[PDB]
Amino acid sequence: QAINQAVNNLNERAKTLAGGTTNSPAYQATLLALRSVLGLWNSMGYAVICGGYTKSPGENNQKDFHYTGTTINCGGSTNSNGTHSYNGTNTLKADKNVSLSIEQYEKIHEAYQILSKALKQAGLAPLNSKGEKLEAHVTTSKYQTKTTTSVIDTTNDAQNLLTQAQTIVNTLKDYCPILIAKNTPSWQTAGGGKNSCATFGAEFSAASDMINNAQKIVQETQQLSANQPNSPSSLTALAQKMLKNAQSQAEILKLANQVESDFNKLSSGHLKDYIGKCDNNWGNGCAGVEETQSLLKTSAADFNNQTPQINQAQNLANTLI
Amino acid sequence: MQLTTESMPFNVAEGKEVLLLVHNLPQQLFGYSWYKGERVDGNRQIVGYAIGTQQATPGPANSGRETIYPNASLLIQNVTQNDTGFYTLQVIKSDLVNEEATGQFHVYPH
Ligand SMILES: [Br-]
Ligand SMILES: [Br-]
Ligand SMILES: [Br-]
Repeated sequence: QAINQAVNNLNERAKTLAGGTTNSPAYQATLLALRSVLGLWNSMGYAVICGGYTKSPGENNQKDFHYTGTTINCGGSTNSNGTHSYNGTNTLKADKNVSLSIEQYEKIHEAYQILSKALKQAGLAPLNSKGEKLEAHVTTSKYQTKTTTSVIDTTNDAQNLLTQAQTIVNTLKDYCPILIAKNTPSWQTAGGGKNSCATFGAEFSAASDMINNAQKIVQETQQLSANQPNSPSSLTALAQKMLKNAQSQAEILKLANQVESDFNKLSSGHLKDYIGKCDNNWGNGCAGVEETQSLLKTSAADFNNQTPQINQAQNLANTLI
Repeated sequence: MQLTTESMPFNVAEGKEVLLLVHNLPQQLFGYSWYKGERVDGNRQIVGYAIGTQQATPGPANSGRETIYPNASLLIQNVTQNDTGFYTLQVIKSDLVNEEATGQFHVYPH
């Protein structure tokens, strides 16, 4: 029964870890990766330059992206003193260290709108669940006047929302578009006119890694769920399960901790004073990262604190074999 | 000061060179584009330059006799009669506000 005692500990910890929310560091780690990317975009997204021609300057490609709230234009620019010009960023070829293309920005806008909608309305599903289904509205404008709205059936499960997150981080980090220059947040009076990966290089790195590690946490949770614990045969089968299951619990806490470390990297530079805040909401994260951060610390420390159970459960298994 | 342009020389012997100087460039810039005509127009862009990549990418009107400089000057060499007339510079500022200036020169023969 001292074995049955450790079995119960492993399960109940695994149930919290894989099926909980408030009290799972796997969950909050995952949520923090997701909410971080959202704040990243709320905090500096508006200053990303987009519109660069793909094929040729002769396309006057141009589109408005709606956040609802505000609208963002790609392609255009402002005429000195007033009016909107239909010639602007679309006048220069798009590439790394210059500009995003309409197509690239619309990938991001779609991901954003989905992340934003999932998190606000359904919430991140417990890692072990297939998730709820929900409908994001993505909305854009053109001239020639045409308004478009895509309604996307989608799910609030970690793997989905993380792909959304990934699409935004990768674009910024692989393409490093220039930021608009000039009230003004610190980084804009300092990085406008210069690529975004020279202002936010560290921050995009940290975000990239949070997505990875969160992804890896999800993997391990799937396969933690795979292994849930009187002859030699039952003593070996459900006992290998113990080793597999404890080894999973540990790795998950390792990654959950690494995410807490990248979050610090994320929020210790130009975004220190902006992500984490809120209140037209552009320019600060408005994403609940502070909430999620303390809860990840708290939960993680609870499990950390229960590391005897896992030490002293792993022995029992090794004893048997 | 508002964005001027100026041609050196204004009257150009066919076969030779002309330099479109640009006065009052703003110091902080996303990029700029030159065009043939009096207007900013995609299909008549001679060349665009992104400060970001210090990289000049030619548009459809480019004849391969143009060199653009980071002070926005445009040099046109081996000028023909058809190069005569108007040219337009669009400067895009770091804050995505633009400015235009139209330039002109005449090319005569021999
Ligand atoms: Br819970
Ligand atoms: Br549209
Ligand atoms: Br907030």
